[PDB]
Amino acid sequence: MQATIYDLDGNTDGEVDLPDVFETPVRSDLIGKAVRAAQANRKQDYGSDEYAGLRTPAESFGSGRGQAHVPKLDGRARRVPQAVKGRSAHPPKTEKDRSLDLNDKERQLAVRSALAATADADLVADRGHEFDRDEVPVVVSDDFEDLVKTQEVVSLLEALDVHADIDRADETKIKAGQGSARGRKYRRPASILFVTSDEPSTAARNLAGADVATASEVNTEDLAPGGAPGRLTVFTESALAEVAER
Amino acid sequence: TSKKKRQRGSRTHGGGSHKNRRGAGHRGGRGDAGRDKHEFHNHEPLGKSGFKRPQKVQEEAATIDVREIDENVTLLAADDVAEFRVDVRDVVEEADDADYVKVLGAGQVRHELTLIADDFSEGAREKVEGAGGSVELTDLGEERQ
Amino acid sequence: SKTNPRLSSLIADLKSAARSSGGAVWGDVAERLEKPRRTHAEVNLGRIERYAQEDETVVVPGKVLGSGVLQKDVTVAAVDFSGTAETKIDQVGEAVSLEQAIENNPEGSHVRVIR
Amino acid sequence: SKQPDKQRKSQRRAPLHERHKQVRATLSADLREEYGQRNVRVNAGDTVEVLRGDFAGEEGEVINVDLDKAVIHVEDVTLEKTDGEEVPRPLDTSNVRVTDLDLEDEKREARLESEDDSA
RNA sequence: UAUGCCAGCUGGUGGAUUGCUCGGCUCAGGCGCUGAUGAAGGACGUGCCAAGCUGCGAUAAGCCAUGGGGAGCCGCACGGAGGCGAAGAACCAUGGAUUUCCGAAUGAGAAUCUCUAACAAUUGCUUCGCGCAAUGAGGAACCCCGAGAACUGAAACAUCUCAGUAUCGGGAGGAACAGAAAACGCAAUGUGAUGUCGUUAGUAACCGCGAGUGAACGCGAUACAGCCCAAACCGAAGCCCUCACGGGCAAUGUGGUGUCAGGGCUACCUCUCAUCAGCCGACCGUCUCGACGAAGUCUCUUGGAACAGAGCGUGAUACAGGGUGACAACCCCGUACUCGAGACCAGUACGACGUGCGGUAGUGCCAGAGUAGCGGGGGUUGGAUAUCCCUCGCGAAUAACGCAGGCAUCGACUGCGAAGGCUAAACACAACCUGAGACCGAUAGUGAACAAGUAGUGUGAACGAACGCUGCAAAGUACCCUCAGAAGGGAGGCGAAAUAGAGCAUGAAAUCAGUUGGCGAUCGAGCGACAGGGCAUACAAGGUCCCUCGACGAAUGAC
RNA sequence: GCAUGGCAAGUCUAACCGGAGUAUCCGGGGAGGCACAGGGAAACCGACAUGGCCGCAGGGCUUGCCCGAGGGCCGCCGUC
Ligand SMILES: [Cl-]
Ligand SMILES: [Cl-]
Ligand SMILES: [Cl-]
Ligand SMILES: [Mg+2]
Ligand SMILES: [Mg+2]
Ligand SMILES: [Mg+2]
Ligand SMILES: [Mg+2]
Ligand SMILES: [Mg+2]
Ligand SMILES: [Mg+2]
Ligand SMILES: [Mg+2]
Ligand SMILES: [Mg+2]
Ligand SMILES: [Mg+2]
Ligand SMILES: [Mg+2]
Ligand SMILES: [Mg+2]
Ligand SMILES: [Mg+2]
Ligand SMILES: [Mg+2]
Ligand SMILES: [Mg+2]
Ligand SMILES: [Mg+2]
Ligand code: NA
Ligand code: NA
Ligand code: NA
Ligand code: NA
Ligand code: NA
Ligand code: NA
Ligand code: NA
Ligand code: NA
Ligand code: NA
Ligand code: NA
Ligand code: NA
Ligand code: NA
Ligand code: NA
Ligand code: NA
Ligand code: NA
Ligand code: NA
Ligand code: NA
Ligand code: NA
Ligand code: NA
Ligand code: NA
Ligand code: NA
Repeated sequence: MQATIYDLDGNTDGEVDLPDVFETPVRSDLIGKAVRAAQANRKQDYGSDEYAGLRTPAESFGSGRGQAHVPKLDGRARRVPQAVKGRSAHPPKTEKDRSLDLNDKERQLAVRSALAATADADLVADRGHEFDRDEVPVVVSDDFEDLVKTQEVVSLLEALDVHADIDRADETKIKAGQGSARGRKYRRPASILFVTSDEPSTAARNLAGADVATASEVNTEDLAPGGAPGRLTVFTESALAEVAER
Repeated sequence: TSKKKRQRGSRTHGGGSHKNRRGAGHRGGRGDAGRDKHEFHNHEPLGKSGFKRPQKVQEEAATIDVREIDENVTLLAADDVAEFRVDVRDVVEEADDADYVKVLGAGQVRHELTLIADDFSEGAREKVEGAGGSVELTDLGEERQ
Repeated sequence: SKTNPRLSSLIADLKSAARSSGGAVWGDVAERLEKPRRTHAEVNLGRIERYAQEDETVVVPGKVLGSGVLQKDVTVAAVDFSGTAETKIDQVGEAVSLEQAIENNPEGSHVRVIR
Repeated sequence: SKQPDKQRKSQRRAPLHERHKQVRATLSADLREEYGQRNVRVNAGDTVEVLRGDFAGEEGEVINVDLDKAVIHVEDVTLEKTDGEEVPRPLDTSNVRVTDLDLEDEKREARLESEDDSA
């Protein structure tokens, strides 16, 4: 198919052939499995102290005093699971493998599939993104990589009728739950993904809900955040071309 | 919903009488315990059998059937064509950590083949010649007498 | 409980054709695909070549694999083909998706089931 | 340190000289233009205007600055005790704006003017 | 209708619940020895008032210098009084001063004190004098060398297993240990120090051949690095102390040469770029710390308070996180970007100085003994005949010799030189620094968020808790009455709120006081389920229900 | 064992290496494992890409008659 290239003014400037991979059949299940794995693998190992609740010589008196056979010390119950200050019976364990494996084939397939979901205006719209465009993904001249001010990228997006998505992500959610006590107080929608070729767009990265990536290593997560296909993306003339061989 | 997930409230978690799930006694012994007594059933019999030759006095033959060779003659475009001629040593994988390459005669031979290998079986030979072919024995193959 | 949205859709299409058109193979293939993946068909060229015949579409309620040799010029329809299989088959015949088969022949006529 | 616990801890246990930054306040438009800084460490000599509390709107001279509690006393910003006495209602520099500076210190004024350091 | 039963209401008790987090737990990166120059630990001191904690040491919450920092300060700790600071204090970094007594504890003794100069004790050197030096003890675990269980498993139990585990003795370092082949043995025309990781493999091997136990070569990686003596041939050409003088060591050999690319010696060729000794001496990176750092505190509404809603506007290489009277990129700290400093990498790499590598021919000059090896007995190992070690006895050759290649002997072949020595890097731990989190969230998580190894128990080894939350701001309740009264109570004052009034956020249940509805001093006990009646009921969140008649009308079905 | 999913006569990487947005992630790495041949203590030898018959589903035809994967019953082949 065709890809309409845009100049830093938002005006059409020729067009390139949309590589084949963007035609790869959308397989949300595989995508979901790749995002699941990526997220699991970055989880840290944890678990309680191996000796918690065992640091004591508490003993049970046995029969004879009308007391249940519970270990006690200084007349205070201890060690056993049912006692206060006793050991956790089946607690978290450092030894547990909390990582997930995934065949390179199955994973690359999902990357390709996520890529393809990007070129479907309906999907992108369903995924939730806000925009008033017909063609997708948004392709732009490599001159984009030279921008430096965020503000400039904004004008360009407003001209590309895609700024509305950043307006969407310009809202933080104060989460329900104690995550808050652990530094996870906030969370926000995901907006546009900027895929460049040489280096991630420094000028666009601070944009609300935006994520910047590079054609050589852009992955399933940035292509389909949360395992949801169809992320409003903007490729770079060159980026678009590199992506084709992934 | 999994089975485990439905266990809360069952009291016995499918163990039957609560007097069941205790120690190794419910298993009749630890590990292979009783493989000769109460649980002899479905355990290979006791005893020694035969012998083994030292590992380094052992020879591992890399093998391949004519059917394989034959089914991919055309596909082996990168291998001699004549009146085909193929050096098996260059076909068989594992032909390195192998003491020698041997061609076996399983399947059919629908082409005229000239095979070069360290060894051949009767069937391999009959079949390869039967299709107007020949079998060439390698220098290593010069170990027949 | 199938996970593949595609496999899922194929199966629904196979039914719609078996019901509407007079097809019976399509409904037959549908039921086998609904069954556990382990029971699905995994056929190599050697078997297709042995029992197929020209002008009779070969239907594999599974996947076709490239072991062996195929010379007959037949049309094979499967859920999927390994890359080698689809290459060997198009050299002497035609590899076709079950979704195309359902469209070029909703009546499921002159078809042979191989597994 | 992105972790809330550590953030709060380091703010509460910061040594004395590291608390000066906790008693900083925005500078009036004029002042910001004059010294090229957005804020300054409120001193017991500056004049300041209340932008947020129940006293928002009022102006007065900064009477005291407590580094430990990171709070300031502004003249006339007080509370009526039961006995009738009038005591100061501590204010967080964050709800205050400096409109006039006490520059009797060579050092302070120097810092203010230079463009490589802030006071 | 007393005693009383059930439910609720108001107040209480209690401290669950929800919310919060100054603490934990775990992972990850960095870093890493201290001590006779008296450590670590402890004791007792030290403040204007000072009991605990922290700091500090008779110069006692401190003294000095340099740098940073800045108008405030006088630790936790917010009182009273007083004081310090522009003579630049507080506070931070580095360096320095001081640094009681016990304590390895070292003049001697002792429950932290005492008696009349002291390296006590054991050592090396020695001016043979404690003159010059060493050792001792600590440390989270990691490391190395020794000593070495049992419960348990084998459904009993002995060999075996648990397990060379637990525990004990000795000792090093920041890492230890190992290490340049008398190796390997995909047997080769092959590999080429050593750890470690992945694999090889639960393979080979062991085993009442039961239960169990269990490698290696090789391969892929990490990191890479190779050397010095003994001797032959020389023979005082040498080394240590001392500024020097002078002394000591050393023919029982200091020093030269030399170390399987064998060497020496004799005759030659060529040459040095190997090696060894010493000089110089980083970049980058990484960890930590620091400087600078953009943009609203505008309108109306609600509110005690805007960080809320609606409206207008702004930054962004910065929309991580925190604070601020409620949901904050733009109010404050910070964050991106840039920059600086210290530490580690490392006395390493690079550079350079000196030395001289190597080759031919001749020469039976040299080349580590209770050893190699055999036998008895034990232990250990996967090691089987073929592991490693200890003990007792026996015991060899001399490179023209010797050892190894998984039984012994002889021959061949291949590899390789034991009985002398050193050796960076890659790996272990987590005290210390910092970071992180689908971990816990105050009966959890550490025993310990609090006085925590605290209070408290035991003669002692040792054992060992519980206790978090006023409010935006103390505005922490003046004045008056009462009272034995700084108690308590009444009235009153503050605040959005006192039912936020002090162990004070919320405030469950069990349960208590008072009270409302129902029952009740002639009556029977799983306390209810389903039916149906009495009595009782503010709104809200349910709105149905009753009777005449009439329509429909299954099974059944009359007078 | 089973369900789902990727690849298929193959399949998967391990330690580790490079990149980077720096525990995630992209690329590399097939050492090695299992599968592709078995039988035999060992020496050692070394198999049906189909020869026959029933017949389900399905297909075909002129509507019982053919073709009949899978399945079943035999033959035949490797090896001890
Ligand atoms: Cl064998
Ligand atoms: Cl097949
Ligand atoms: Cl080798
Ligand atoms: Mg606990
Ligand atoms: Mg909750
Ligand atoms: Mg290989
Ligand atoms: Mg300035
Ligand atoms: Mg003494
Ligand atoms: Mg037993
Ligand atoms: Mg037994
Ligand atoms: Mg080691
Ligand atoms: Mg063992
Ligand atoms: Mg070996
Ligand atoms: Mg020498
Ligand atoms: Mg043993
Ligand atoms: Mg606790
Ligand atoms: Mg309360
Ligand atoms: Mg009765
Ligand atoms: Na304890
Ligand atoms: Na009891
Ligand atoms: Na783990
Ligand atoms: Na069961
Ligand atoms: Na049970
Ligand atoms: Na058993
Ligand atoms: Na028996
Ligand atoms: Na360190
Ligand atoms: Na005190
Ligand atoms: Na000191
Ligand atoms: Na000494
Ligand atoms: Na002496
Ligand atoms: Na037993
Ligand atoms: Na017994
Ligand atoms: Na045994
Ligand atoms: Na090899
Ligand atoms: Na503020
Ligand atoms: Na012996
Ligand atoms: Na050897
Ligand atoms: Na508590
Ligand atoms: Na391989």
